[PDB]
Amino acid sequence: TNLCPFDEVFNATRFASVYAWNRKRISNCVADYSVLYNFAPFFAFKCYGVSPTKLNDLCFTNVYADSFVIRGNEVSQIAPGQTGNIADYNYKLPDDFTGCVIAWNSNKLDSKVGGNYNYRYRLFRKSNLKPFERDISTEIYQAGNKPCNGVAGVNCYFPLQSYGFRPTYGVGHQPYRVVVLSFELLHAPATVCGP
Amino acid sequence: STIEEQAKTFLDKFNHEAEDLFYQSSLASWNYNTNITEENVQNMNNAGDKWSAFLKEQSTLAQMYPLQEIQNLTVKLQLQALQQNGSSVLSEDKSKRLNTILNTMSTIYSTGKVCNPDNPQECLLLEPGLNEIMANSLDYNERLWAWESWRSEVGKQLRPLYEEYVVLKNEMARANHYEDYGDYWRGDYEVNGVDGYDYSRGQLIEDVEHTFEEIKPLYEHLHAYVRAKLMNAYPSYISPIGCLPAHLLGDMWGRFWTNLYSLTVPFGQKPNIDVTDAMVDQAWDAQRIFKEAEKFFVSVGLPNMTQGFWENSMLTDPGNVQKAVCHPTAWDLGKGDFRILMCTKVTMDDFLTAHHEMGHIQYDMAYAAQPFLLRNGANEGFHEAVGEIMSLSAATPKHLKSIGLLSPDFQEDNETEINFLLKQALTIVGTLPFTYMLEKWRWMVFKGEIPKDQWMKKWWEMKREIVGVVEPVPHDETYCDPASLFHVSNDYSFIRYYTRTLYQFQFQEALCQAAKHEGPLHKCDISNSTEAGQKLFNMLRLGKSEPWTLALENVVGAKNMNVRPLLNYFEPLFTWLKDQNKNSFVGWSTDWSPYA
Ligand SMILES: *[C@@H]1O[C@H](CO[C@@H]2O[C@@H](C)[C@@H](O)[C@@H](O)[C@@H]2O)[C@@H](O[C@@H]2O[C@H](CO)[C@@H](O)[C@H](O)[C@H]2NC(C)=O)[C@H](O)[C@H]1NC(C)=O
Ligand SMILES: *[C@@H]1O[C@H](CO)[C@@H](O[C@@H]2O[C@H](CO)[C@@H](O)[C@H](O)[C@H]2NC(C)=O)[C@H](O)[C@H]1NC(C)=O
Ligand SMILES: *[C@@H]1O[C@H](CO)[C@@H](O)[C@H](O)[C@H]1NC(C)=O
Ligand SMILES: *[C@@H]1O[C@H](CO)[C@@H](O)[C@H](O)[C@H]1NC(C)=O
Ligand SMILES: *[C@@H]1O[C@H](CO)[C@@H](O)[C@H](O)[C@H]1NC(C)=O
Ligand SMILES: *[C@@H]1O[C@H](CO)[C@@H](O)[C@H](O)[C@H]1NC(C)=O
Ligand SMILES: *[C@@H]1O[C@H](CO)[C@@H](O)[C@H](O)[C@H]1NC(C)=O
Ligand SMILES: [Zn+2]
Repeated sequence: TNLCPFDEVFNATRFASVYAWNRKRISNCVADYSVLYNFAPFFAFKCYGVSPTKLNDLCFTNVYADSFVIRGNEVSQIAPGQTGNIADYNYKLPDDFTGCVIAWNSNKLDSKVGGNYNYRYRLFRKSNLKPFERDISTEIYQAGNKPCNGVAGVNCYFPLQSYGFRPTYGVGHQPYRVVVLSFELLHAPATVCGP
Repeated sequence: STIEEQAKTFLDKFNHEAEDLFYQSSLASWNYNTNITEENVQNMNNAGDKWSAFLKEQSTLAQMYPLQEIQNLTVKLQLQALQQNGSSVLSEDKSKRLNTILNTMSTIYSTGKVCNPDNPQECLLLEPGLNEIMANSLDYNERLWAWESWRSEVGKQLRPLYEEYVVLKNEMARANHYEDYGDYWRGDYEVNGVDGYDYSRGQLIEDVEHTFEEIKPLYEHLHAYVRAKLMNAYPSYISPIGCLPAHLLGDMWGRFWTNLYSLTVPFGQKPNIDVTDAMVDQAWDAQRIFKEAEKFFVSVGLPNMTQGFWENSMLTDPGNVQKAVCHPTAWDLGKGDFRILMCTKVTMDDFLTAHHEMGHIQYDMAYAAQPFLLRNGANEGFHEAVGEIMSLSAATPKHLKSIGLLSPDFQEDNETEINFLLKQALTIVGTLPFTYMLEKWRWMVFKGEIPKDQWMKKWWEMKREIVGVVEPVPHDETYCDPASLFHVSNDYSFIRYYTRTLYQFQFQEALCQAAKHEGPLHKCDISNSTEAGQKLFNMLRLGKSEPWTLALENVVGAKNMNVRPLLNYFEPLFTWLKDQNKNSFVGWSTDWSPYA
């Protein structure tokens, strides 16, 4: 029997930055959520709408798995109705969201001595971000009244900035890997549900 | 767009590249301070150079936002710190000359040696050497020899440098829109803006003078008692109505009077409290000392220590394998990294130093959420005050009996109390007039009220009038005695000690009132009192985001520096001293001199 591919999402070797997060569509399979309870240390396992125990006997149409990596003190920012840099310029959740959020520490895999500068996030954006939207543009942000002409300088900034993760940081500044599961039941026949 | 939004964005990009650069400099400095190797020195130098270049480059970019356009009281504070120019307002030649003068004075002070007469093969440095003669000798001529020698060789080689130093440092201050260098130093206590909490740069002098007018009786009685007891060790050199010679105070300058305890003990038969033997007999280590300090801090509601504290901190001497700098220090590397550097030994002194350092660490942890430029104490005085108030509470006999270091059948009498109070007074009360004199003299020198040909004269007219000390031999305008001190040859401010000493007793009185303590103030322990920890935390977590007057008001209820809590601490000693000085003369005359 074809089990759903939850292993290649949770156990992937490399994750993605917040401004370019990874989305995977899951359909035409049977879902076993008990294997999700592996990786015993979970910093956060929260569920809105469905309940974790009753999730097995519920049939849906599609499941979306979204993966990225953030720092420690921003996990509480991955809930409905939150404000901040991550929830306004990087990743936004709807106020009617149904589904689950999982976040766990990855200090032993995403931290290097001297700095891990391969993880980036967005700091400046002209407007807020609509739910489930991606922005991968790298245009110069103008913060004045004079044109930038595509060159960084006075009142002109580069939107994306790195983290630097090092193994001696605190808990709030350590890397955390985050996976968000969203369940959609559309007017198509239900296909995805458990044993 | 408006200037305010532009400034906010600029500060957002600053607060993100400054943290990384500062963390890389701090880690390099820590690595140099644990090991010792040329490679570590090179890395430290490179990191410091990068940090300095970044800060200098970012200071120029902040001069585009006028300060009067912004009304936020939090963006303005960060921009005011960045917009400071410093020595960049001078010409390049003058900047090089000033740096050369500072380096030359530091080198002259650091490597000054005095050779004994008619014997080139025996020369003594300041530390060790003359500092031991001036702290452990009961002779008269030997102390005078070192006292005159240090100010004859080292002192007279620094005056021409000091004159041009003053001349150059006044130009920078006048170019930075100040009156003089003393105003530049006093600008750290200035509060402009918020109503009901404003503080001017001229109010500090008036406050200091008004406070010092209330310490005079207790200091006079202590001076009389010390003078009476010093006549029995030097029978034919002390006048009963005169001033104390400057070479008989247990220190090279007279900053502290601790080393006179063995000569001035009230009751010499009864020993003090020393828990070193109990510490050794119960197999105590540094780990247990720090665990006890952590437990004491947790007992009042403050949090634990981070897991990185127990892994990245060095609490013992490495040994012969490594080579470290054994000076206690609390490090806040940033990004949640807190560490203590200390070569701990099993002794009461280290037992109190651990409390001091972990108080510093807690105060650092309090404001970790504030912006980078506002992560510091309210002014230059609140940090050591919080450090010391922890050490006062941990030395009480009640606290020692609570943790088992002292026998539970130990009864405290009223004589060891006087011994302890006198030991405290010989260090706390004996240094205030010295500090007030030194800052008053430096302020008057910088202002211009003391002509260059009347420096030393004034330095020896105020000492007889405020401190009550007289020079043993005459001096002329070829000496610079004030330059013989570390904080004068090296550019540093020195009123911070006065402010901290006055703040700490206010804090202790407030916390003891919060803890419902009944009795003398010096028998106070704030352990097992949650209400006394929340009040402290309400001030600890502000940082520089609010004026120091409001931060003080959050703890004491008042918005000004006060002296009465200090006087309530020493009341039994004051009564005992008044009873003891019933057959002596209190006060001194400014006419008697040993060389008359
Ligand atoms: C601080 O309190 C602890 C805990 O004592 C309890 O809590 C207090 C608030 C108070 O209500 C006490 O009556 C409680 O017993 C003290 O530690 C205990 O001290 C007693 C003294 O007889 C001793 O019998 C216990 O074994 C101790 N418990 C331990 C060490 O876990 C502590 O002494 C107090 N600190 C002081 C008084 O300075
Ligand atoms: C720091 O110094 C710079 C120049 O060295 C000051 O900037 C100048 O200020 C004057 C004041 O009238 C202006 O006329 C100039 O246009 C400014 N720019 C230059 C390039 O000279 C700056 O004001 C100083 N900082 C402070 C706080 O005064
Ligand atoms: C993830 O992959 C590693 C490497 O093969 C494996 O040891 C581990 O068991 C995997 N995780 C789970 C939950 O199976
Ligand atoms: C720092 O000290 C450790 C401890 O012995 C040593 O192994 C290391 O080589 C030292 N660093 C340098 C640069 O020598
Ligand atoms: C000052 O600006 C900060 C920016 O975050 C804001 O939070 C604060 O409320 C402002 N102060 C006032 C008095 O509006
Ligand atoms: C502090 O740590 C000790 C031991 O690790 C623990 O028993 C205690 O509950 C901790 N206190 C807090 C407030 O977490
Ligand atoms: C201490 O108590 C004794 C007991 O009567 C008393 O005689 C003495 O005056 C008190 N004070 C001092 C300083 O000894
Ligand atoms: Zn300290």
